[PDB]
Amino acid sequence: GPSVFLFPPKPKDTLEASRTPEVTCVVVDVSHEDPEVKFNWYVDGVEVHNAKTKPREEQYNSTYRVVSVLTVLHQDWLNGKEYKCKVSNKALPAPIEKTISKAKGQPREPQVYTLPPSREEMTKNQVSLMCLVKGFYPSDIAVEWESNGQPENNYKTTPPVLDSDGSFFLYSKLTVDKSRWQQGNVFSCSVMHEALHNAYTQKSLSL
Amino acid sequence: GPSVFLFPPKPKDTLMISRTPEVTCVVVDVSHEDPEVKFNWYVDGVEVHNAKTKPREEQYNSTYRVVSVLTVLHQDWLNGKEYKCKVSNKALPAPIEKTISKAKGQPREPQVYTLPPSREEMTKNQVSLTCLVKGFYPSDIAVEWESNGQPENNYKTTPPVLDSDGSFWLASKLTVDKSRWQQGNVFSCSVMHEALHNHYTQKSLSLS
Amino acid sequence: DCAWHLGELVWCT
Ligand SMILES: *[C@@H]1O[C@H](CO[C@@H]2O[C@@H](C)[C@@H](O)[C@@H](O)[C@@H]2O)[C@@H](O[C@@H]2O[C@H](CO)[C@@H](O[C@@H]3O[C@H](CO[C@H]4O[C@H](CO)[C@@H](O)[C@H](O)[C@@H]4O[C@@H]4O[C@H](CO)[C@@H](O[C@@H]5O[C@H](CO)[C@H](O)[C@H](O)[C@H]5O)[C@H](O)[C@H]4NC(C)=O)[C@@H](O)[C@H](O[C@H]4O[C@H](CO)[C@@H](O)[C@H](O)[C@@H]4O)[C@@H]3O)[C@H](O)[C@H]2NC(C)=O)[C@H](O)[C@H]1NC(C)=O
Ligand SMILES: *[C@@H]1O[C@H](CO[C@@H]2O[C@@H](C)[C@@H](O)[C@@H](O)[C@@H]2O)[C@@H](O[C@@H]2O[C@H](CO)[C@@H](O[C@@H]3O[C@H](CO[C@H]4O[C@H](CO)[C@@H](O)[C@H](O)[C@@H]4O[C@@H]4O[C@H](CO)[C@@H](O[C@@H]5O[C@H](CO)[C@H](O)[C@H](O)[C@H]5O)[C@H](O)[C@H]4NC(C)=O)[C@@H](O)[C@H](O[C@H]4O[C@H](CO)[C@@H](O)[C@H](O)[C@@H]4O)[C@@H]3O)[C@H](O)[C@H]2NC(C)=O)[C@H](O)[C@H]1NC(C)=O
Repeated sequence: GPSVFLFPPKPKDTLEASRTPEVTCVVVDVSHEDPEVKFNWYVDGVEVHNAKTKPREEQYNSTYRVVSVLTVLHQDWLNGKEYKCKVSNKALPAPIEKTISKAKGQPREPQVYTLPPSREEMTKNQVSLMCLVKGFYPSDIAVEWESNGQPENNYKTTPPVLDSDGSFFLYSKLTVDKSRWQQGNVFSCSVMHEALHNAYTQKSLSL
Repeated sequence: GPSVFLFPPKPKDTLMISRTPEVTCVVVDVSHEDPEVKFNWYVDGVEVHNAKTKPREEQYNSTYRVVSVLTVLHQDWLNGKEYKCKVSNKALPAPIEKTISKAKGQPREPQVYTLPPSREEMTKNQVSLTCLVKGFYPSDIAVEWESNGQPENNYKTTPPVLDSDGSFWLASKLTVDKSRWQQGNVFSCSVMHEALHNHYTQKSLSLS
Repeated sequence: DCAWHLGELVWCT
């Protein structure tokens, strides 16, 4: 029979007041003979009826993909509520239930440090601006860059790594043309995390 | 029926001439009624005969784990040779075959840069020494830290990240008591990777 | 020349 995968909202959605975070229950391996899927959702065990089903989608490997999406409020998620999807289908012996919530444990404020390029790097076409983010719990976070109010898109960021004290850290690397760095431009690393003040900080770096 | 998983040598083993790299062919779900497994090995298509079978290991779930190990030359592996294990067993309608090798593509030399703690970190009990390694291919690498010849073990290193030019990068962070940093101790990031001279470089970091 | 790591031989060219 079918299989279920339940997915959290994007960290950015839960951390920006403007965005709409949601929880996603994906059912794959739904047969052509029995495409009907029943969804029951519960929030800390209390059934709710506001979920919206996405348009059904043919996979062309004998099966449908069926998706129910539940909107959630920012503070319900951040307050650690648990979301449960229960899927019933005539090819299952019994309904399948899955649950998901934010990770558990004391939240901890990220420490954000920017690191200029090494002198050894100054003979290259482009240089590396580092943004070290450490000491944060849980692992949900979003990191971006900008300059003169404008988004700087040429960066890569590592996944969060578990550290020896039980928090996480990551690095983000923004690559810029050496000439831009030498000319005095200010570049900024912007961090969104639940345990930050207004869930946002930004740190600046310049020659 | 039985299943097969083939595993590469450790990067460190392929890069240190003092170590011995090997590739390993693991057969799980071997039945009690048909425990006999036959291995053929091939290198770039050509059969080799120097593999050796490890002691048979019974498992919690009433099946055997059988394992063949093939030693390999540093240079064959680093030159990208392909190693194939073929497994035959009565409980198999047909032999299983698996192959593995280094990742394909021109190797590129890591650039290794050490980065001191931010001035802002200077209020903490402990501070972060960063080793940035970028522009390297393939992704097989080893990073370790030391001071005065002794290993400094209180570090964590990120997995390799695929960059926009087709090479990889990572960072290694070592955490030390601020007083050790203040006392002028010299710390060193050691990187081992195929496309380095003698496979090895070391960059130092101290209070300025 | 040769490279060593914590006294252990890495590689020589
Ligand atoms: C028929 O085909 C289908 C479809 O597959 C496609 O088509 C076929 C023809 C092929 O071409 C495929 O290559 C195509 O993908 C097959 O369906 C697959 O079944 C698999 C289960 O057997 C399932 O594997 C599980 O994947 C999990 C991760 O899923 C992620 O990431 C994958 C790839 O990285 C991606 O394809 C998925 O879509 C899914 O992506 C996430 O989706 C969520 C939900 O939308 C996103 O979250 C939302 O995003 C929005 C914004 O848009 C919003 O912010 C919401 O708030 C938010 O919730 C999320 O961002 C997406 N992430 C990414 C990275 O894209 C694994 O975790 C899981 O592993 C776990 O379980 C394993 C055991 O089952 C364990 O071993 C393991 O440890 C884990 O615990 C599974 O591997 C595939 O995802 C699934 N493909 C699809 C499209 O659903 C089907 O198998 C096949 N049938 C047959 C008979 O052959
Ligand atoms: C009966 O039970 C057995 C035994 O199960 C074990 O014991 C029980 C009690 C449980 O706790 C299990 O969790 C235990 O493992 C079952 O056997 C298992 O079957 C699995 C598949 O069914 C198989 O999964 C595959 O694992 C791959 C990774 O395996 C690694 O890592 C795991 C855990 O991290 C470890 O247990 C494995 O042994 C294996 O470890 C590596 O071994 C290699 C070779 O030895 C090491 O490399 C060598 O190292 C030496 C020095 O040590 C030297 O450096 C050599 O040069 C070098 O070659 C390597 O370092 C070890 N790594 C680690 C981390 O320790 C996955 O890659 C693989 O995924 C792939 O395939 C999937 C499809 O299944 C895909 O989803 C995916 O995309 C991948 O392509 C699988 O997940 C388990 O490994 C296997 N367990 C063991 C011990 O063999 C058996 O299934 C069960 N039967 C039944 C019917 O129930």
